[PDB]
Amino acid sequence: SVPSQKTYQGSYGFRLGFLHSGTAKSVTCTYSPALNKLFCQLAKTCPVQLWVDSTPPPGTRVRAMAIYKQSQHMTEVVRRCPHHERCSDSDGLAPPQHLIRVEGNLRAEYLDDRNTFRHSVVVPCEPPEVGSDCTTIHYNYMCYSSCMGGMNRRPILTIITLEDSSGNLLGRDSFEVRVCACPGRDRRTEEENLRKK
Ligand SMILES: C=CCOc1cc(C(=O)O)c(O)c(I)c1-n1cccc1
Ligand SMILES: [Zn+2]
Repeated sequence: SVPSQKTYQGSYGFRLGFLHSGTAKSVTCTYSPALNKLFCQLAKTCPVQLWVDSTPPPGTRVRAMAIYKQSQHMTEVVRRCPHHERCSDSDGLAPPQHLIRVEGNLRAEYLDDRNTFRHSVVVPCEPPEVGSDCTTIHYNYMCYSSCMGGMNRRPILTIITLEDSSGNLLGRDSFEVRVCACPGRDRRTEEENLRKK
């Protein structure tokens, strides 16, 4: 099977937001609205904002999962490559096979789905801090898009779902991801390729 990627704001008006980090050579994470695509370096902080129009109930959670973007690969589980799954870079909580980690949240839970074998990471919703209007989750991507025997240059999407306490769907959003050495240059190149076309 294949997880849905349909954008769904749901009853709470759920959607993502991204910072405006620019495309300088030194940037470590940068989001392209024109491409709906995040470009980031390996194992660097990726801030993803969560926005709602109304407060979801206590016990609501936010899950992240990666799938391959191309239809001919969508049934394959996205996982870390044979090198990175063995490199002993564990944070004590994420299984070494998982591509997506949450940084700095001891309540993150990592799921290996017993039926689909897909990986995901889920955290409890927490309201914005005083003086803020949204909540931010910090994700890390633990393989390059190019890693041989893993993503192997195939594009991926990240699907972010807002879920109730039983795991039922409340909202969904998504974005493409490229994990690469020079996200600023790659964002500029791909936005130029989208122009021209
Ligand atoms: C159960 C926890 C309440 O979750 C929120 C409350 C508010 C609020 O304004 O009351 C909000 O703005 C946000 I964004 C969240 N939220 C956190 C992650 C996804 C949504
Ligand atoms: Zn790798």
